[PDB]
Order: sequence, then C-alpha cells, then structure tokens
Amino acid sequence: AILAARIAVSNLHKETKKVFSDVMEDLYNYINPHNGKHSPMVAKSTLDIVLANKDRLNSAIIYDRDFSYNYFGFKTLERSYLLKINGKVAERPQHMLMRVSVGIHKEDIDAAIETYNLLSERWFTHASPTLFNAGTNRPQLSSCFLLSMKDDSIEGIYDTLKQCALISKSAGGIGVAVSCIRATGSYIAGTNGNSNGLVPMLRVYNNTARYVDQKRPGAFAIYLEPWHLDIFEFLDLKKNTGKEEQRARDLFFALWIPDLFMKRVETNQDWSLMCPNECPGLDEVWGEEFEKLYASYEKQGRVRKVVKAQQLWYAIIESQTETGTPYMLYKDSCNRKSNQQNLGTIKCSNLCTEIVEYTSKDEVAVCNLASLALNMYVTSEHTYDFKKLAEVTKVVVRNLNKIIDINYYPVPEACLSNKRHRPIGIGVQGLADAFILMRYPFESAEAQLLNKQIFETIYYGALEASCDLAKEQGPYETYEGSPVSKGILQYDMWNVTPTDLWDWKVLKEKIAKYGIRNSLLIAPMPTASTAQILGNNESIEPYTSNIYTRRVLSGEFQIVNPHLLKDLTERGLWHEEMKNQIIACNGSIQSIPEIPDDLKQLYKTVWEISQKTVLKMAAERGAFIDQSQSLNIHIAEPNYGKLTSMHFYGWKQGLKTGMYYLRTR
Ligand SMILES: Cc1ccc(F)c([C@@H](C)[C@H](NS(=O)(=O)c2ccc(Cl)c3c2OCCN3C)c2n[nH]c(=O)o2)c1C
Ligand SMILES: Cc1cn([C@H]2C[C@H](O)[C@@H](COP(=O)(O)OP(=O)(O)OP(=O)(O)O)O2)c(=O)[nH]c1=O
Ligand SMILES: [Mg+2]
Repeated sequence: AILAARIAVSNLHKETKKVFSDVMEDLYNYINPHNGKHSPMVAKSTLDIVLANKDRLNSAIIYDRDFSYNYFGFKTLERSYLLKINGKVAERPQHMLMRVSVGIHKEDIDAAIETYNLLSERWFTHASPTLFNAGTNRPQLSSCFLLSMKDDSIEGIYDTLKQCALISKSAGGIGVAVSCIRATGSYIAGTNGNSNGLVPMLRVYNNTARYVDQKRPGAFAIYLEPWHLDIFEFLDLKKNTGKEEQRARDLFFALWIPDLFMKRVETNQDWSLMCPNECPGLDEVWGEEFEKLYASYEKQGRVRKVVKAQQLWYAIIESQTETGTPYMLYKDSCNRKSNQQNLGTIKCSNLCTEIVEYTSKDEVAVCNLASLALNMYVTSEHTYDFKKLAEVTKVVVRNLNKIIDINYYPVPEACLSNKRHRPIGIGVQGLADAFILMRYPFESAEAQLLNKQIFETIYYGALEASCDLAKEQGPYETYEGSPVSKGILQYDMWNVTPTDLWDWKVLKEKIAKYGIRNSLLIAPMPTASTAQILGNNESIEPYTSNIYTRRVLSGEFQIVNPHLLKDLTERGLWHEEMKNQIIACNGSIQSIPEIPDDLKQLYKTVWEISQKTVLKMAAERGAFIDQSQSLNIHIAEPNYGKLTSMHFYGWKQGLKTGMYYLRTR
C-alpha cells in the first residue's frame, strides 16, 4: 500500500531520464509521427532559459522527493500530470515541478528554485491547469471564469455561448449569470412573437458542455436570481426524471439569492416573480437599493406571477434533496462584503462557488488558484508555525500575480478583467489533517481558535505580499475607491476584531502608503485532485472516513487513515481485525469498544460532526476571506426542516456561500 507507491515511483525512475534539461529537450524536440510536424511540448522560451541555466536547475532537483507520493496520488500524477512522448511518460514529478517553477518565474532563477523547493516539499500547490500548461506554448494557467450574459438577445446569447465554448476548450470552469434573459412567454418586439425562455436556451448550453469536453464533460454552473419568472422550471432541469426537452442534466445550478427573499420566506410573506424585460435592472443593484427597486415594480404591479415565498422555498429544498443542488449563494453578503463593490454589482460566483468577482459585457472574470497544505506547518512540539505559513503564503501570492501577466487568455474580455483588478485566490487543504496533528478534535474550542488563527495568518501574509508588490509595481488600476483604499479590510465588513496574533495596525498603515497589487486574494476551493495527489484531506472539511477503499486491476486496497494508524500502532492497540470492524461502521470508530474515548473524539467522521459548528467555523474564518469557500454540507438523513434549519443559520451567519453541494448517505 505504502510499498506499491515506492515500486511504482522506482519503475518510473527506471523508465525516464534523470537530467531535467535533457527531458525538456525531448519534449521540445517532439515530432508528430504521422505528420512530421514539429509539435513542441514545452515552449522554446522556457527551454532556452533552462539550457542557459542547466547546471543550477538540473542540480537543484532532489529525486528523493518523488517518493513522497502515495500510491493513488502517484497514479493520478502519471495519468494526467506528467507529459508523455507517444504514450510513454517522459517526465518525473520533480521534472514537472521544475517545469512549472521555471514556467512561472522565467529568468528569475532564484525565484524559480525557491518555488521548486516549496512545491517539491509540498508546502503548497498550484491548481491543475497551471501544473498542466506552465512552461508550455500559449499556456492557459487559470482554473475558473465567470460571465454575465452579454445581451438579452440572440446576438448576445450566442456570443456568450462562443465564449463559454472557447473557455471550455482551454480547460476553464465556468460560472454564468443568466438572470437578464427574458422569461418564457415574454413579448419579442422586432419579430412580434414571445420568448421560449430559459429552459430552451439552456438546452443549447447543455449540448455545448457535452460537445466541448477536453476528458470530463465541460462544466458550466448557471446562476439564477429567484425573482426571475422561470425559477420553478430552472430547479426542475437537473432532475433524472421528466421530459427530455424540459431537462439539462450536464449543467450545474446555483441561486444568487437576495436578503429580501430570505426575509419573505421566514416572515411567510408573498414573493413576486418578474421578467427582467418588464422590470429591468434588478441584477445590477443589491441590498437596500435592490429592495427599493424590487418594491417599486411590486407597487406598480409589473409582476408576471405571485407565489407564497414558502412555496418557492419548498421547491428549492426538494431540488437539493433529489439532486444535491442548487448551490446557495447570498448575493447581498457577496456584494456587501466585497473589495470589488467599487466596480458595480456582482452577478454570480464561479463553478465551485468560492469566487466572487465582478463581470459585465466587457469583462469575463478569471481566477488563478493555488492551495496551502495546512498539515505542513505543524511542528513536532504540536506547535503551529504561523510565521512560516505567512512565509509560504507570500510566495504563492507573488507566483499567482506573475501568472496573471503570462497567462494566455481564451477570450479578450478575460485578459482585460484580470489585468484591471488582478484578483487571485489562495486556498487550502488538510485543515482536518492539521487538527489531528495538533491533537485537536474538529469541534473542540482549540480547533475553533486555530481555525481563526490560520486564516488570520494567511490573510495577513497575503495582504503583506500584495502590499510590497504595489510598492514595486503600483496599485491595481481600480484600487482607488475600493474598501481597502478606504482602510476597510475584510474582517471590518464582518464587524470582527482579530485575535492579537498579528499586528494589523502596522499593515493597515503599510497599505495606506503603498496600496495593494491585487483586488482579492483568498478563496478556499475544492482541491479534489490536488489533495489526493499530496495525500491530504480535502480543503476545509472534516475527515470523511478513517478508511479509504478502492477496487483496482489487481484486486482491492483498504487504506486505514495514516494519522489514525500511526497512533494506534504507537498506543499499541492496532489490529488487522479492526480494519474489517471499521468497514461495518461505514468509516467510523465510535462503536469499536476497544479504543480510547480521546482518540475516538479526534477521528470522528463528517457524518458524525455538527454541521452547525461547520457553518460557524466557515463564518469565523470567512471574516478573513476576501472571496468565499466551497463549503459542502453533510447531512446523512435529510428532511425538510433540517435543510431549512441549516440554510437560515448559514445566511444569518453572513456566509457568501451558504452551501455548495449537499452530501448524503
Ligand atoms: C442550526 C443548524 C445548522 C446546521 C445544521 F446542519 C443543522 C441540522 C440540520 C443538522 N442535523 S444533523 O446533521 O442530522 C444532526 C442532528 C442532530 C444532532 Cl444532535 C447532530 C447532527 O449532526 C451530527 C451530530 N449532531 C450533533 C445539525 N448539525 N448540528 C446540529 O446541531 O444539527 C442545524 C439544526
Ligand atoms: C428571435 C427569438 C428570440 N428569443 C429570445 C431571446 C431573448 O431572450 C429575447 C429577445 O431576442 P432578440 O434577439 O432581442 O429579439 P428582437 O431584437 O427581435 O426583439 P427585441 O426588440 O424585443 O429585443 O427573446 C427566443 O427565445 N426565440 C426566438 O426565436
Ligand atoms: Mg433584440
């Protein structure tokens, strides 16, 4: 299990060259056998730099560090992350890592080697696209894009479609605000007919996601505000039951929900469905300005239908019960608590619901992501190295900022947006793993403090780097007029006062003289592929299991949690019988009578951990997060009241993203 990883790392080493620069030459020199077309697999510019510096570069690589990958982490590396020559891997992990670092840092060889070390030791990681394409010809290094529908017209709709198509091709995830498109049955002046509405146009988007699928199908998340008249239909179209023309199951679904709707639901008032043609401008305002405008149309009776707000609500909950979706975002908090509110109202988040960025017809938002491994900063004295964490966080910020400049953009609107506001999104993995390492259960008061200190540190480290860059490079163009320019920082907009761990007075004074380089910095994302690679538990998120199991070609694996295992082995209580005992407990200790009630607390599973405390923790770290978090909700046995109970708590806590996916048993 641990051994098979050693073998597979060694075989690979046996079947690839050892010299980094010589591997780079082979990739660059690659020739299409069918064709004779010289089809370089790294950019020439990267290779020149490598060859000009081959002694430092080749020498700096430490191939011991290939052996840090666990088995399935490695297999995944070999399947998608290591460049192949005619179906044979050419690249060692270390080789790809060096490629990524030279690819980001170019001629600054010091900066490159620091990054290689940091990466190769697994202090952090860049997201998959940037691992895939750094050091490569016309390299698309960004994970996600967000789009506001261009125009409420066929010219507009198919223009956006082409953008989504081009972004899909280049490996971008998409989030799209569709709320301006006019409702089913609304009048069309120039042809004197009526709109077929949202469903039939989303059907075209759905086929486009299927068609442009380079190996998972294209991923588009569609954003609807609940005042729009097609809402009930929009909740139907994910479901596995019903008419084909009424469905779009390859798409993803999210609600961009105003405060006003939530208040109507709890007070049990009436909700007014509208058409954006009839009642324009609702998505371009938020909070009180929205509510005044929403009320205005309502007093005029420009209202296509009215319903019990509690009727919509039930429609949403059954969707989540059946489908796991839609995602729950609160437009008012997102807008209220944004360093970008400077630029206008923000109409959607992205595919994974952690990114909150402005878009318009001239602007497709982007975000480059990397993630810090939180387990990494636990000392052997069970101390947490906040100083180090901020050390590494500052590197990441600079890297991500370098990415903005060298990225190749699939559409010009995205280039403009990204160099205008220079947002980035740093996230995390192994938040659970850190806790176990510090001997804190997830729900303990110590974990709840740690949680805040970690995210205070990262946000502190981040701003501090961004600040230095504004020193060297200057502020981003739209810095002036922003909350941060006005001395307001993210915790201030949540009305929180930081722990005394870091001196914000200093920083708020550094930022006042120089400004910052990046409009936004922090956004915990899902990390599904990158956490499996590095063997850390997903982003935030309690441990799912003490046991991970997998049927492979040569039978099965049953990998007990490494953190648990070292501890039972130590407190000499480990047995092979306990392995099969756990499986019956579906991942859980708690039942096994032979195990310490101290350990049992520490390795409690996700299905056995308070979702309220989860929400409370998101909210507490949320105050140190510029953007949002891809927060799943685990409720084994859902019902109407539970989900309702959960959503309102999330909302009242002031979460920008109340729920990402709903997971059940
Ligand atoms: C306020 C709140 C927030 C989020 C949330 F998910 C929920 C419930 C739907 C949610 N229901 S539940 O998951 O089935 C559940 C229901 C009841 C209990 Cl006692 C627990 C529980 O979760 C796991 C262990 N605990 C403490 C819950 N989390 N924490 C809690 O006290 O209840 C509530 C009541
Ligand atoms: C022409 C057409 C438009 N539509 C939808 C797309 C948009 O939501 C909306 C407007 O389409 P447009 O292309 O704007 O139609 P138009 O310019 O002729 O009308 P207007 O002067 O009212 O702008 O109607 C259909 O659903 N089916 C159709 O066949
Ligand atoms: Mg028109």
